[PDB]
Amino acid sequence: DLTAFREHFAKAKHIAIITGAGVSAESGVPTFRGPGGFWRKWQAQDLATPEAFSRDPSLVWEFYHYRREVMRSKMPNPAHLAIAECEARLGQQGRSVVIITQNIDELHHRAGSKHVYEIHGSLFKTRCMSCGEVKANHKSPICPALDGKGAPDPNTKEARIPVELLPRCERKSCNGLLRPHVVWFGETLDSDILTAVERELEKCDLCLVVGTSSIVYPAAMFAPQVASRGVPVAEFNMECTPATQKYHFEGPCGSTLPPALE
Amino acid sequence: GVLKEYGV
Ligand SMILES: [Zn+2]
Repeated sequence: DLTAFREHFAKAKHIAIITGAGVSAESGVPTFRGPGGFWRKWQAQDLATPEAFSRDPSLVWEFYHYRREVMRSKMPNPAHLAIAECEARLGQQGRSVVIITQNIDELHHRAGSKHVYEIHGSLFKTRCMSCGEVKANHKSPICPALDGKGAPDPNTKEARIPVELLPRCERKSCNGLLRPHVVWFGETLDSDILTAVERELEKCDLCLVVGTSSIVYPAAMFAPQVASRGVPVAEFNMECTPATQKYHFEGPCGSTLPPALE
Repeated sequence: GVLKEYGV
């Protein structure tokens, strides 16, 4: 019931919005998980690990370069924009909106959202494997050796770029190999980020879960905590629920969300 | 620290 949701929305002083891959799939952005989610022979699972990076860093960089380069043509969608403009409008009234996103595509930033927690990192940040420094990077191509590489067709030959020529740390005395500042499979989420997220969730009085589910991860971490404070949680996602089923708006969030958040 | 997916 949209009207009942909007009654809560009108009153809410602190809204937490959690976003998953559905909001990024609708911008034309491949996940690489599941059906057709291949890049050359591999799926995300096979590449987004420290073992892949240790054993074939050129291959893993080709994959991330491809993804960075594809983002240039993908644009934020009406769901991302509604979220950003909602934050702006409510912020002017002293009402707080924060976005907690699983997505690494930075589309929320491009849409205009300011208060964003990227819990899985970003395609457009690097971390130095030597000195640990994190730096924003939108350079196209990230380094000359990667220029025009990363083709996704399975019979593409590997670039086999020497490690010295992959993206390097620019504080010249270090010069360490850079990696994407993304959380990989088998790695822990940042504790500092999680403590900030816990504080926001504990203060919020309405929570939305967009393009994922309350019951899958990462949403399953957060949303119980908010529900147990008695706070309404509203899902916007394409997934069905039974009819023998706190709010669920079924469909593409780029349709549902601008209406719900207007 | 929390494994992503829970390491699933
Ligand atoms: Zn460094």
